Amino acid sequence: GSQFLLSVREFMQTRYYAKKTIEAYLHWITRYIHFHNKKHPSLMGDKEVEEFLTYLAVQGKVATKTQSLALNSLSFLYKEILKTPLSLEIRFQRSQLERKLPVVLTRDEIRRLLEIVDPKHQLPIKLLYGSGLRLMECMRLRVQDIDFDYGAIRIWQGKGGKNRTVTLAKELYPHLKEQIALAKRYYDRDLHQKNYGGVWLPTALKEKYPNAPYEFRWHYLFPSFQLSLDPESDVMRRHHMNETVLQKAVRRSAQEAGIEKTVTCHTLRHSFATHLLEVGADIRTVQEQLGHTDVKTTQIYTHSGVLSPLSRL
Amino acid sequence: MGSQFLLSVREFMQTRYYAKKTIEAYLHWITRYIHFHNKKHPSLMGDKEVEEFLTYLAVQGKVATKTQSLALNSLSFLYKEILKTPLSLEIRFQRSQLERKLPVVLTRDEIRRLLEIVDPKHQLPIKLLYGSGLRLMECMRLRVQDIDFDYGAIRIWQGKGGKNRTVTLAKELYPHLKEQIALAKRYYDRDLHQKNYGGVWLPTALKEKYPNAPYEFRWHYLFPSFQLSLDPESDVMRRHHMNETVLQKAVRRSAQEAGIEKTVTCHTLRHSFATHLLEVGADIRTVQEQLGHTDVKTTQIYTHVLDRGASGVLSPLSRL
Amino acid sequence: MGSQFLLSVREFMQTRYYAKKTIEAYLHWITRYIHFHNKKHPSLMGDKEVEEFLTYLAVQGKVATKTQSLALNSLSFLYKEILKTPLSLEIRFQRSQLERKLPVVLTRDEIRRLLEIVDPKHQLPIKLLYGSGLRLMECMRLRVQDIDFDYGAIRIWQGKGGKNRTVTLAKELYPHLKEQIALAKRYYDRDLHQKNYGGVWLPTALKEKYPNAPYEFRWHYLFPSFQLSLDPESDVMRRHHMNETVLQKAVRRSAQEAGIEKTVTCHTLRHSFATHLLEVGADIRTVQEQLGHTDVKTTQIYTHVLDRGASGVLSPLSRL
Amino acid sequence: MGSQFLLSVREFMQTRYYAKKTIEAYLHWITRYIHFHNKKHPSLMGDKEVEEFLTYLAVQGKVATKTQSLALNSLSFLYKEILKTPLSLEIRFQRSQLERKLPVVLTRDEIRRLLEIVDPKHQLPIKLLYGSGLRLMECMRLRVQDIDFDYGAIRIWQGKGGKNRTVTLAKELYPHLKEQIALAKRYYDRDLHQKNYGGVWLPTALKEKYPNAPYEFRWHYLFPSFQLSLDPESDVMRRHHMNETVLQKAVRRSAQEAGIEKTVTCHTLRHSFATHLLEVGADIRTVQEQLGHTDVKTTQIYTHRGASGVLSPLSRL
DNA sequence: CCGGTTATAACGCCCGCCTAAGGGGCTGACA
DNA sequence: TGACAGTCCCTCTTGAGGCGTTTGTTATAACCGG
DNA sequence: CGGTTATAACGCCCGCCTAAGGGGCTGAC
DNA sequence: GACAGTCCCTCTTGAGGCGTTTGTTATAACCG
Repeated sequence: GSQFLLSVREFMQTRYYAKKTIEAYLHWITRYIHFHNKKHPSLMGDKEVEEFLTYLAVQGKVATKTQSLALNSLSFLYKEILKTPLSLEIRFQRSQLERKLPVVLTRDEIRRLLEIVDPKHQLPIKLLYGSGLRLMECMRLRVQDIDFDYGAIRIWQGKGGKNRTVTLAKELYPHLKEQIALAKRYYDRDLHQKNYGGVWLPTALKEKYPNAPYEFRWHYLFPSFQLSLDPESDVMRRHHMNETVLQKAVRRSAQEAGIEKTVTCHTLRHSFATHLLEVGADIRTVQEQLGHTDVKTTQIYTHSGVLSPLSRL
Repeated sequence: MGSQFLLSVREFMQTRYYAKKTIEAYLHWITRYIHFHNKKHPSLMGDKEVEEFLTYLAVQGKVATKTQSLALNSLSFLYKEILKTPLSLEIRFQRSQLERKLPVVLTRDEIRRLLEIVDPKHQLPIKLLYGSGLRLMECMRLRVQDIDFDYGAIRIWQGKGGKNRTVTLAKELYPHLKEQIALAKRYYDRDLHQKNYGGVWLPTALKEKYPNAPYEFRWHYLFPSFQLSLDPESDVMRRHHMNETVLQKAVRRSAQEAGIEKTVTCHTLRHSFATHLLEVGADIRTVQEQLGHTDVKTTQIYTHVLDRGASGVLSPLSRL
Repeated sequence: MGSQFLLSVREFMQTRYYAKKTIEAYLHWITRYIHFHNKKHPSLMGDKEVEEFLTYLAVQGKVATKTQSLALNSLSFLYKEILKTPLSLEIRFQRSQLERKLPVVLTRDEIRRLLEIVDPKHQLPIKLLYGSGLRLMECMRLRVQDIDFDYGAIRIWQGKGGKNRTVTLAKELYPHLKEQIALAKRYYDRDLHQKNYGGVWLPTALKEKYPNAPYEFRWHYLFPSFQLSLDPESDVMRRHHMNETVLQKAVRRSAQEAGIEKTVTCHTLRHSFATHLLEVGADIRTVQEQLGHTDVKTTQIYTHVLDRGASGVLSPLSRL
Repeated sequence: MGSQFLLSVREFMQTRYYAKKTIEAYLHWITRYIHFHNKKHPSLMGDKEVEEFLTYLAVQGKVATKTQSLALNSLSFLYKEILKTPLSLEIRFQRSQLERKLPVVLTRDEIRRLLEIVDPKHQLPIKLLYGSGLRLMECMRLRVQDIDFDYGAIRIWQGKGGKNRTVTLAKELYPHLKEQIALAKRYYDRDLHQKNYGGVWLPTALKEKYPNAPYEFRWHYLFPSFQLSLDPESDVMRRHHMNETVLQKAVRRSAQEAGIEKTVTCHTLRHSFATHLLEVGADIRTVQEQLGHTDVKTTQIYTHRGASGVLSPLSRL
């Protein structure tokens, strides 16, 4: 029943799996049992699995990566939940759709992209390229996260609960300060509200620093024009800018300039890494800016002039 | 006003000489554990109940993986030591808790600005946090004997085994230090004779090493409390160092009045000590030595904002 | 003559397209395994016998942990694939076979001195080992199509999946290369018509990708053998590259006559390529690219003798 | 057959490729453990009998804390790897008291004077122990091809724990080295023409892979002995390398024939190498690499008054 | 044109198998 | 008569080395009824 | 003095404690 | 009424270390 899926969700939350990971796994576990007439996975195994996966490939045109997530979700279910791991030989129809090469803009392309973009989104997207931030990393920024004493930005808890310090483009200082000032206004106004629970804080932080939620420094850098009503603990707070809006903002502006390469937020991040490299920065330097734990990962972001030693003999 | 059980645990621990902060910590998760199962006795519960509690903290409780981990540390003790019936849970952890906070340092100006507001008799220990990078409790647990005027340094004793470290000491603080060692003897003299006074607190290994040590000024705290207190692990009166919470509150409000916008705590002063030493050209191994880092990687974090920021990596946006 | 069993295994493998050197290797440890149990059938033996053999190698046999490990790799195959009855041994290893050899490079003078003695028709491939740092078999398996005169480089295809790498090419070798591609077509023409010739060997994935490829000069080896040979995985005649053992013997004796005292092998030439690039100031990531290293740590070994030796670390004896 | 059980333990370990010295160490403690009790089988024993032997080592044994530790591990090995029945982690026993004396470290002038009253017969070897921080056996096992004159360096093959490394060399020794090599060349040229000369000894099964290697000069030891030996395995004679023990006392005597009241031995020359490099400003990781430590944290235990010279940041405010 | 479930891309970094070497010899048909 | 090449051989090693990755976790990009 | 013991030294992840940073109450001056 | 407090807490950790006789592998020190 729907009580088994809830127990799986609880298991994962205790083991502190990422939220997105839980949704991903659940979704594939869900439409797995859904595939079969909702028959309990405990009464199934390798056989039923190597069918769902093949069902995803064929008559599903699922992407090779998509199939992979599913494979892992299922494997998780059978190893961690029902302590009875699948076999490593499960043969199934592997997808065919080959992932298109990572799109990477060019100086002038980006230069023109940052043009036809309304000021309402100029700063955010400039941070995505100027400091190679991820979409949500940029959207979750907080006033205290911007360091003017050193040209840098503190990215707290990025993908996989890792903190990092990234570079900032000095030229944005005036823009940033203005943006902060803009956020200060909403703060000064929202402070005097019948039901303002201040800014949302990471896991049980409001309990440790009950005052933090009402301190400006903890407030989002890019807040929304209105206010929201937080379901948990019926209170209102000023949530941050909408991701989706920024996502299409960059998509449209990308069209309103030419560039027929299908450019999105993460492609601006790729450009950041690519451009730093083309200027001579060291790979490990780029690695640290992106937050990769190992250079070998960054090397998959680098896809002559050497005179043969024989010639110097 | 608390349960007879909690009181028995607190005493069990005080006998094994567990740290004060450990007792407070473990107890807190134990009572929270108990009051979650409606005062049911913990000896009647086991893994099942512990996991239900941990899950509780994790999901609606929204606690952090590390705090849930401490909770499990408490309950594990409660069952391994007290109640000789160890747990058998599987810490199928996921997220790694080696991830330190991103240091936030104050500009030399913000520090000057801070010290201007920190009222007297509060700034000697505060100037030591920044001047010697001491950690809050290393400062509070300093002993007269620890200040070295000959070589201008302070000796910090961390952990047992006689492990120590010698940090730098600002000489423009000697007269202030002398006034303190004096104020210290001013209490030591009026206390040496009270037949309550059991002498200054001292680590078991030391107290037995130099049985007379607890009564010699040399071993007395540099920043003594305004009054005598009762040592919970021996039930005798002795003079404890000033309450650390005092400085924590002090620093926080002083910065608030000083008009500093970024959060300022004792740690902050220590971070600033490290960063400023680096900015002047000190070698990381040196700064590593000054702090107590046994691994340079730890010390290296203070390096990032420097050469991992604008001054070290030029933003691609700064070009085209 | 050898056993009918060994012959069956050799064929089992040749069908799964296992590498030639793999077959020779696995077979060698299998026959040695068999002849150790007095030629008893391996299907009648199991873990017990395998472990007794491994122990034999280890102990009086005095073999190296890695070679004993390959032996276990062979037997594991012999039981997992052929004889569907997998082993169940515990590789309770102990040495850590990640420990690469300490590279030994030749001075630019010793290399000049070497090339002087290496007779003609032997030095084009040898000059490629040093001139482009190629690995012996990457050199022997080069194809006409792989030499790029426009950009002065060579394309090396390692592993399947279409994985490759582009190395530098000494331009003072163009005319020599042209003579070779010619000599290659001189064989390609006289062979294209023999109704034996099945074309040049080609990776399964490729051969099926471009079914005509085996017959176009483009895909033919740059250093063809003096005569046609029979492909064991398809039983057809084709022209293979020159036998690598030829160069191995060549280099070895040429250095001997050249009066070079240190051991010289093909690897040696590759090591020298790397070191010399570094000495001239090339960046390790670059040299890493030139070789096929996926991890700089590998490339870094060539750095040690440089800045980890006298020129980088001054011996304390050199002072007092 | 008790001596057979010990032989099976030795075989177990050799297959799992434990170091030779490790096998001897473990065996020796396993041996005098069962020896402790009337030679009774360890399979019929456990925590109880163990926490007695160890206590027996401490008390009425005055065994060094480290010595006790090795024993504890040897025993634990026996009960975990051999008789798959691991001891408990609570085994309480009398811990030793003898505190290891601080690592002795000479000084520039001390070493300077030490290298003086040493006969030329041992001047080069000991100079390598300090000049390149080599370990005793590392220096004694050197081979002609191991010295790199093109770059000031020495290739130390398979040092402690099967690890290879490249260490620095003192250029000034080039002439001495070449002379020493020339000296070894003479013995080689003479020994080559011998009725039963199996050439130089090679590492594990190397002579089978390179049957000619044993007769190549480059593979011959740098510091050979004046005579020849008769290798038990494969009845043949070869020129083994200089005697360790002789060098060990050589450095001990010369240490006395100077002054130096600190009890100086070979590894103390190595400590000096690390210490001196550090005192000159070399980076710790640099020293780490020269010694062969896999982690700096180990080398940091080689960096233990004066003036820190660190001006307090408060003073610069 | 929009929010919400999807679908995919991206980060994650060890080691189990397989594949290169380096040697000494050994046959042939060949200048 | 010999130096050389062999899809050579070998019951010869590995002081030999490297490719490969859809059984892991966690983001952003994209699809598609009101 | 050499064959045996004794014992330095390399090894380097993470379990279990301990230290913080915060509001707030309160009892001796 | 400020204010320090072996304060209090059924606060938490955007918190951080110490510690290390239950591993291996060398060299140094014993004694007949």
